[PDB]
Amino acid sequence: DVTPNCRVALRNDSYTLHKILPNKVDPLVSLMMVEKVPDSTYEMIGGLDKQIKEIKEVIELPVKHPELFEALGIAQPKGVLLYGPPGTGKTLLARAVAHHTDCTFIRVSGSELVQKFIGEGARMVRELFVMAREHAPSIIFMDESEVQRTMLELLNQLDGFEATKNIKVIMATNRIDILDSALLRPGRIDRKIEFPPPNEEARLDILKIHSRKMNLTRGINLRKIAE
Amino acid sequence: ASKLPLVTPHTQCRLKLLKLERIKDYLLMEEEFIRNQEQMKPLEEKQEEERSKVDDLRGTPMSVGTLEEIIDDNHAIVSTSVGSEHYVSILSFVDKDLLEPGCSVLLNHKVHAVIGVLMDDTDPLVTVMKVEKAPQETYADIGGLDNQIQEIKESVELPLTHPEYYEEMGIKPPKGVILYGPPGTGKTLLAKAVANQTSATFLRVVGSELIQKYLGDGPKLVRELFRVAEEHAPSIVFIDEIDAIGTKRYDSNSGGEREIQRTMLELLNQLDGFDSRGDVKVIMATNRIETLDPALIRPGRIDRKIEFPLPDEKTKKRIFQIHTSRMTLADDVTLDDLIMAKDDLSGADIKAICTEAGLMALRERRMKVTNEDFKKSKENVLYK
Amino acid sequence: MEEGGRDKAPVQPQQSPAAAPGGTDEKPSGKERRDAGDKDKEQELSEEDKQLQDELEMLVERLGEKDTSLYRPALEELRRQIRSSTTSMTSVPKPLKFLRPHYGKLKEIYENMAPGENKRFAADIISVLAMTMSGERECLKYRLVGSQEELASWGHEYVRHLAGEVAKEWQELDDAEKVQREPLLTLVKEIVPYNMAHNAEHEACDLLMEIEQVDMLEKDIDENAYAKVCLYLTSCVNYVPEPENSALLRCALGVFRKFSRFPEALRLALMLNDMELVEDIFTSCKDVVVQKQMAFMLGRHGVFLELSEDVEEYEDLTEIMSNVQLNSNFLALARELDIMEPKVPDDIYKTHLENNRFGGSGSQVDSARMNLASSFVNGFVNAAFGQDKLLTDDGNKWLYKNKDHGMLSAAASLGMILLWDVDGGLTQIDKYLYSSEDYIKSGALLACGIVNSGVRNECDPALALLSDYVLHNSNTMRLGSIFGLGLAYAGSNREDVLTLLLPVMGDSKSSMEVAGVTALACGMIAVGSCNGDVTSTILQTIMEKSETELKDTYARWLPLGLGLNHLGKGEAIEAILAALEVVSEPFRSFANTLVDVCAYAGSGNVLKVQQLLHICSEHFDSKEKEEDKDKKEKKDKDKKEAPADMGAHQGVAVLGIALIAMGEEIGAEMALRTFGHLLRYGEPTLRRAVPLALALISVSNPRLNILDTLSKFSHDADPEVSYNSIFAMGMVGSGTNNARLAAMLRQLAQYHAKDPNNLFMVRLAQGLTHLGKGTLTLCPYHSDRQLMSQVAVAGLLTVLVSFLDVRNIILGKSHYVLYGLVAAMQPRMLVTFDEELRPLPVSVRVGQAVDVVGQAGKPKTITGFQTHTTPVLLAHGERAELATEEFLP
Amino acid sequence: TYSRQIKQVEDDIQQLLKKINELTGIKESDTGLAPPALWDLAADKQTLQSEQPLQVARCTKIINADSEDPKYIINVKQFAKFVVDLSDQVAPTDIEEGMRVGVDRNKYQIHIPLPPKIDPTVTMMQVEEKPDVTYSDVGGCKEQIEKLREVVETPLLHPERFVNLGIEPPKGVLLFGPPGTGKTLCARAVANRTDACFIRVIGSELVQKYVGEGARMVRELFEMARTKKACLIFFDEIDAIGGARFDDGAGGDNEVQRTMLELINQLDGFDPRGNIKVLMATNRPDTLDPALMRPGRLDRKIEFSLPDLEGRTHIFKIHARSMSVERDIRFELLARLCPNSTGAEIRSVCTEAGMFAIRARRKIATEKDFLEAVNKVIKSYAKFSATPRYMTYN
Ligand SMILES: Nc1ncnc2c1ncn2[C@@H]1O[C@H](COP(=O)(O)OP(=O)(O)OP(=O)(O)O)[C@@H](O)[C@H]1O
Ligand SMILES: Nc1ncnc2c1ncn2[C@@H]1O[C@H](COP(=O)(O)OP(=O)(O)OP(=O)(O)O)[C@@H](O)[C@H]1O
Ligand SMILES: Nc1ncnc2c1ncn2[C@@H]1O[C@H](COP(=O)(O)OP(=O)(O)O)[C@@H](O)[C@H]1O
Ligand SMILES: [Mg+2]
Ligand SMILES: [Mg+2]
Repeated sequence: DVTPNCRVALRNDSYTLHKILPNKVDPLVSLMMVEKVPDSTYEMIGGLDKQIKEIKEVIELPVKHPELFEALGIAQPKGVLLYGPPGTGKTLLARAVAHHTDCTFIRVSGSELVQKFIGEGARMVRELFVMAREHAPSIIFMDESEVQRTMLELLNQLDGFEATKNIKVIMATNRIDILDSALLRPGRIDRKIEFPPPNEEARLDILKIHSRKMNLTRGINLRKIAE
Repeated sequence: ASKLPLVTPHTQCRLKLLKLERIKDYLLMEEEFIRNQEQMKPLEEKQEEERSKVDDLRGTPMSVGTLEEIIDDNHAIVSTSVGSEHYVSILSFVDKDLLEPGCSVLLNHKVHAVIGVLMDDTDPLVTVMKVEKAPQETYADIGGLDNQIQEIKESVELPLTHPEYYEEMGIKPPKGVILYGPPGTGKTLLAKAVANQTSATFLRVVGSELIQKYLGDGPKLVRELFRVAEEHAPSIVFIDEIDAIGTKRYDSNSGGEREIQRTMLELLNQLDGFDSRGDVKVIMATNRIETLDPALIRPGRIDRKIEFPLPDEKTKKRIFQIHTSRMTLADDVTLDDLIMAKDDLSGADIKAICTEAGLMALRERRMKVTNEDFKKSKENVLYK
Repeated sequence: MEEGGRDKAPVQPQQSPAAAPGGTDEKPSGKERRDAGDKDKEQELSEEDKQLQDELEMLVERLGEKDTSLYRPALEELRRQIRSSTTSMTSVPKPLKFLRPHYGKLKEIYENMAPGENKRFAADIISVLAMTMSGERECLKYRLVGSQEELASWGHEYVRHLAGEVAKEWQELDDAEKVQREPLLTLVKEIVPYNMAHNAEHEACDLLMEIEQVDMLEKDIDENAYAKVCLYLTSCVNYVPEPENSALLRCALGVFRKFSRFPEALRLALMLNDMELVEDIFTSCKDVVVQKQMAFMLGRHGVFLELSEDVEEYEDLTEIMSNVQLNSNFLALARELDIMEPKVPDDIYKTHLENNRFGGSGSQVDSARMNLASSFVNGFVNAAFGQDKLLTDDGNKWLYKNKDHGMLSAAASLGMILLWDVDGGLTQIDKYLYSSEDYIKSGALLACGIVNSGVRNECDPALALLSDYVLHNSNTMRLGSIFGLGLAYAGSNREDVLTLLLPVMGDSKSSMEVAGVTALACGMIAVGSCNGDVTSTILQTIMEKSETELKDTYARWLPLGLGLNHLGKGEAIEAILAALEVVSEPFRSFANTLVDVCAYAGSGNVLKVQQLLHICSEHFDSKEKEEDKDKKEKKDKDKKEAPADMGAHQGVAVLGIALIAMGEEIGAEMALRTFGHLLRYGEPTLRRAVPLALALISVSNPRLNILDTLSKFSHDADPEVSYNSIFAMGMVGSGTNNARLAAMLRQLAQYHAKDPNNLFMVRLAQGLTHLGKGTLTLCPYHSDRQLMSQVAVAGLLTVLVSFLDVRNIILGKSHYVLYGLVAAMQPRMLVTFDEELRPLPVSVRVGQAVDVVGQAGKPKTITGFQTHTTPVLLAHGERAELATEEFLP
Repeated sequence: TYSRQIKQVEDDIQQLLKKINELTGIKESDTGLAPPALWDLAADKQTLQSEQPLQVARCTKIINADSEDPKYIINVKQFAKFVVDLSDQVAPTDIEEGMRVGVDRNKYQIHIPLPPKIDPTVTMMQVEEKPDVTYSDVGGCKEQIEKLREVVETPLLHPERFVNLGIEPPKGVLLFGPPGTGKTLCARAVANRTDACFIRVIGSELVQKYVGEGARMVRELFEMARTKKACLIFFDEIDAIGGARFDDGAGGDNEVQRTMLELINQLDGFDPRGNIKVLMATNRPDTLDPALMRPGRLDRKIEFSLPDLEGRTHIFKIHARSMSVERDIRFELLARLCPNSTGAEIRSVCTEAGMFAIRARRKIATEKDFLEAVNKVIKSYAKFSATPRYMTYN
């Protein structure tokens, strides 16, 4: 009943154990609490339906059906590159997919307030994998060169050296021709997905989903506004 | 417990009979010298009474202290958790040994006297840099190379498994092993099969993650790294992509290239220090072999220099046979057309085309992979 | 599970043995031809030892056992060929046809008739066929028959030769390590009459092999370190002719039949001394065998080499006697002055240095008994030619000051100054002998018997100590003139001066300090015959010890020379000879356990141990026979010294946990001398278990028991890092542990380990395990330390010069005729090899390699290289001739 | 015959070992306790004797005294400062200022002085232990061995030939050449032979994170060095600890230069190290600062070049003495094939040349195995070679 990393009540005269103190925090619940990502869903996706089908093949399938790849005798994918201009739904997409397949959406940013829950110095980046294998079905997310070396340091571990599965990485950036050629090794990245700016069809539905919480007036002709 | 190391014989020998009956001599004679204790002077139990006499000496508020010096006549200056250090004495159940400067100890609550020592929960960094289990399959996964496999087994595996061949020769194994070639040629993939093969403790570090942001934390990380490498036993230290310490400059490092330089001085020590090194083998890999310091590449610090060429086409078809082994290959395909698609394709290119072709089959929910999956697979993988 | 289809063996051997009662009578051809097709198919289908799951051997006896039970007995007209087809088929699966009560009924199939020449279907197969069955024969059947029915019928007569050709079948097939499986057959066969099988396998062993004698040879010597008394009696005399008849290795004869000297017959190793004087081959092995006959395991031999060929080879005897003893002098004359040893090292008292600054000031210890220990600043450091000119002034200015037994002590230290000497040891005494002093003359002339120890040439048969002895009406002129003659003549068996020392016992003089050590002097001469010595001891024991109830001057001294007079035999006759000799009150029956177990130094007869602990274990003993139980634990100190590195572990795992912690008197007062007679070898299993009862002084007892265990704990030679555990104990020994009774004792503890950097082999295990007296000169001190009234007055005769059989230290010796080679040596940890693969890996300490006279150490075995081949003696023995031979290009 | 009977008599007595060693008491695998028989000194007496009469006597640090009176000024770790007093057990002589003393918790008075702080990262770089490298193993540079050894040990082993002649021997020396030339290995023979404190220092261990942190480590180094009678201080790769001062515009590489100047000040001037000898060893000497290169700090200036022919042949005899060889091979032919080669390269030729014998099935190598070593080590690794921009030391 005595768990490691748990508070207790203690008497003061002889320092005798008194009672187990309920709980405190995970070192990751506080982390995502500090980060405060905008939690998303499929019901706020504006016209990215083929990209949904692309990301389900990489992420959704090797969770619900890992045996389906052993039906083909190929290894499961690990790394996702999402690219395109900013403001195109990268963060809500990566948050959404982990939200629907029930994974620990843990982005890294290389800050120093995040640092105190990872370690005292954390001379590597690899000390995050302690919490990651403790939340073993997890997804690591990254923004747009420290991210570029950081991703390589992750992928070198999860190249066969980490035995725990269900841990996948997603990097979101723009302008793919300026990143590393070692990151452009063809065996390294499993899938790269482009996010175009929306057309007249896909500017309408973001107005549609976004128009939900407003108190409107009847007769608007949203098509003209999208045009 | 370490009673008698003579376990040679390996048949029905009378020596084995008379020696085990002479252990029966030291145990029958002196089990009759075990009977008499509590028969003559009971006076206590001595199994818990004297034990609870120690446990009634030491109090339940066991403060945890830290050593910094030792004076031999069972008193020393120990550090409190506050920082205000004392000059307490040392008990007799302290087994005066496991006492080093910096060691966690157990003190009294009242007079803070040195009651006990504490087993150290180590540091997470060892578990971080320490590979736990075997990564993947054996050397038969590799295929086609077959020459430097004898070289890596030569410098690493054979000294471990056969400590006879060097002694009949009167010789020592070569020290340093380096691996270089084009990228994606299987440099890390060989070390995977090495980590399958060996029973020694295996460590792996990327040359990118050597660099730091504080001053000297790099060389300190080197010193504690080789400390961890030595303090176990026979060990293998792997270094991946050590050109990256010299190629890329990052603004997190406060010192410039003359901090990277001093890290290279510390590592340059830690390859060939005057100290007794021990049983630590070093395997390194890079692709820019021409960039780094030749002072580290000299014989004595690295003895064996191993190049990986590009795969020739008859080895390519072998690698195709490897990565298409357990898959449901429809007979539509011809691998020889897939061979000469790229004139200098790596082994990673083959596996990428195979896996992405399987992705194209799973887009259409089929079970076998057809030819057009490869036709658009080389367009997807290669041409962008 | 894939059954059926290929079932031919569960069908046709299910049918034809079932049709065998239907085809025995009225079908004569199917009775024998299907038994032939049953015999050769069970033969050929079971010869291979890769298919042990045979298709008939575990398949036919579900019905073929009941068919055999109605087939062999119930037929009753068994002819001459159908028994060769029946009992050759039915005797093979029968150790697995039957369950564990097979052992009474191996004979209801086999003893009908042994079919012909049974090894014909036991040629290729090793042990599944009939060798396991033969172990089942000799395990139970030959034991119940040959318990009291040895000379008997078919159960012994053919079983000798059946136990011959199977014993050769172990050395017939492969020459694997199943060769050593043969003395299991020869041993479990007729355990007590071992000679009747060793005669059946001795000549077959002579025609066996000339290379396959060595692992079987050490196999037999291990078995012949100890056994039950008749087994060690028989298997050791069967051990002897194996390097004589088959092999001619012939140079390990003396040191390994010192094993076979005492229990069998004292003339048997004299006939093997005749076997030394027959094989007169040459010079080298002839030299090296008789090197050990003088001062390495025994003496008393120097009247047997004066035959009619006295030129050099029978003129070897004087070179054996004193000139290679002068090579033991040449060790310290030439080879120890060059390595380290100066004329006065002196600096262990200088190593007692920093106590003046350890905690304030010094100049406090001014005890008069400290100079008894400062006698050994001279004395203990001057072994191995530590001659001093005006450096014996610490014994000179203390020789004329006080302490009469110190005038015995400083004059007796000169013999430890000049040891193993004949050249000038009579001359160095004479400059300090003339002082007209009872104590100086008797200690100095007592050192005259110390200088010539091992010489036994013309020094004083009746010359010097007889002139010392004839002055007597008083103190130590009477006393210290019989001790040195027994000390120097401890290796001799001359009867004449033994009868000069017999009226010392038969005088019935009231000098009891002389009459007690008279038995300790005459006991050191002989270990066998001369019952008149025993009569001389016991008659004064009746005239003096009976009409008194007093101190251990009688008990520590008078029966101990009787133990030395009847040491070394496991026959259990001498316990009847001496235990029924002093039938008396129990304080004179103190001597019940002396001669009983002093004959039992090295053996294994643990029935002696249960009668060594179970008669008087505790009984709470309200001050009645605590000394008799101290002697009962004193005779638990053998069965412990010469078993050799075997079973000594839990000797120390519980030898702090049996009496020294919560005994009553025997361990708190006495039983740490078990470590004082056990060893000096040196290991932390006892070495860190004794200061847990020694640093615990525990002053509530008579604390000179623990201080008696102080210097004795420091009993251990081969000097080590124990200056921490002894110099710390002497550092607290300045304040506490009062120097009024211990100032001799703490520096006695400190000065004992490092006497000299060398000469530390006194521990009664030579070659591998043979004795080398070593007990007659060591025993009366550990018996003498009853811990009282002898630390000041009486025991200073013994506490200086008790053990003096120091056979030096090393084995790095060339002994070529020129003495020009040095060595090619490689010292290692003690031998690992018993049997393995080919050239068995000997030991594992390859990192050390020497060429010169350097140290021995405790667990060391030393081999060589350079294709010198070391062809002399091949086991151990520290004076190899070291010839060379190079037929290996 | 007694096949199981030897096995169960083995196993019941090996088990009965445990069946009584649990009755002894070595068990209850601790969290930092002694074996239960080891501790019985403090069983009844020192339990109530080393605890109940005994104090804590918390140690402090003295600021200063004053005249005419004891009236000491004490200082502690965090708390305030007191006027304190002696005990009767000690004299006021060695209660000198700036000193740690054990002090009771109630009267706050001084019991016993304490040795000063050593900052145990400075303690760890004392060698405590010697290597096994003999000067015979450094063959080929005998005159450099002599010209070094006449400085290192001859006043230490014989302080009469220099004093009675009336000269003060030099205290400083740098060792420099190409890498792999035997500089570090040459220092291992010194740490073999000598007897005093051999305190090793590697120049990349003093680079610290704070400002001026490494310069105080130099201070504690020379403070514990001046406590001893004679001492040998080793310096390795001193290019990390300083090249020069070149600062222009923005201040770059300032921090190392202050530790370097501190090392200069601890080397010369104001009642010097006295009996403390130093020994540097670097790779490229051209980077070094001339005020560091001044004699009085770096008197002896030993170059380690390549051997001409015969030192190389001697190195062949060093690394090739302890290996199974063909008898009638010659090493001079091998030395003619290596005009510019270090001893480590020669050792790699030998250690590879034995691996050629391990290749097929041979116990002793041949001359053509050596020739298989020469072209691979010398001429096939000749792309790297590590030397030519270090011959000019650039
Ligand atoms: N010769 C080969 N045969 C089969 N597969 C190969 C071969 N070479 C590489 N591969 C495959 O390609 C992938 C990448 O190989 P590897 O990681 O060894 O490249 P690398 O040269 O080590 O790259 P870098 O050292 O720059 O990280 C591996 O997972 C491996 O399965
Ligand atoms: N003269 C020599 N004789 C034998 N071996 C040598 C010689 N010179 C160098 N070596 C070999 O060189 C190896 C390393 O030498 P060392 O570490 O002293 O090089 P260095 O000159 O200090 O350069 P660095 O500072 O780069 O190490 C040793 O293992 C030794 O075997
Ligand atoms: N398909 C979409 N439907 C609704 N909102 C969207 C869509 N794509 C982007 N957005 C808007 O953009 C924001 C998310 O931007 P995103 O591109 O995920 O972050 P980043 O710019 O970091 O990639 C959301 O707040 C959302 O309102
Ligand atoms: Mg790689
Ligand atoms: Mg060096």
